[PDB]
Amino acid sequence: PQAFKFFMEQHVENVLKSHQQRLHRKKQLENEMMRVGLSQDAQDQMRKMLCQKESNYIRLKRAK
Amino acid sequence: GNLRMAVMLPEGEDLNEWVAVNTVDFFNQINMLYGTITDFCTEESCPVMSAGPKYEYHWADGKKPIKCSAPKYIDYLMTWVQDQLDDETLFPSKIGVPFPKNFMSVAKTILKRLFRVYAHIYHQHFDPVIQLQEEAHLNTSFKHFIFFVQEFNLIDRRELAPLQELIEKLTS
Ligand SMILES: [Zn+2]
Repeated sequence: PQAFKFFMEQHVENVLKSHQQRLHRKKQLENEMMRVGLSQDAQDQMRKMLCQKESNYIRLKRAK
Repeated sequence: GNLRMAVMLPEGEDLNEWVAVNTVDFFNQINMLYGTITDFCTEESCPVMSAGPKYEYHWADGKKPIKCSAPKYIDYLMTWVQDQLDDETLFPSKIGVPFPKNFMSVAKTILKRLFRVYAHIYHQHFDPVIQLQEEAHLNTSFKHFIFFVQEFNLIDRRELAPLQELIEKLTS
């Protein structure tokens, strides 16, 4: 009885918090990237690494 | 809150992965949802799986239809989708493994049948749904489901017939 209700109550906050957390991950990354003067190649490279990190995380989250 | 922003595909994120995750999520939601109403769809309440008298649902798709009651249809549907998610050749669990080139097909299929669950619940068992405070949670789950589906056009609109009653109403 309660399970579905609890889960659904917490789910919106959950997924929205996930969204903003990912946004902040990216923004934090490029914020540190702006300082210390890396070249465009490294930028794109580590960008791809970030995307791969996220995809990996959600895939891992999906199962156990 | 609003989910239009959330359900969107992020930069660099593979579509099939996103779809897989969300599909699994909605699958769990629906699973618990029917898990709370399983005592009410008793095959005497729902002799045939149908989204109301007009909109009727058959398991297989024609030459001709075959008898399909609701508890059978749904019990199966759960078992089936579970088998699909556990299929490593469709839903990989290791990062090195890529999706099959036919993923979006069974994605659209699964999501379609999940919507069919949403439909039987919204129509046939709307009354016992209110017997416990639950309509809000259902509205939320279904809202997220529809926002996602629409945002990526994963179910034919002709299929979304028996619930439009709230669809356009919910996306105010
Ligand atoms: Zn029923």
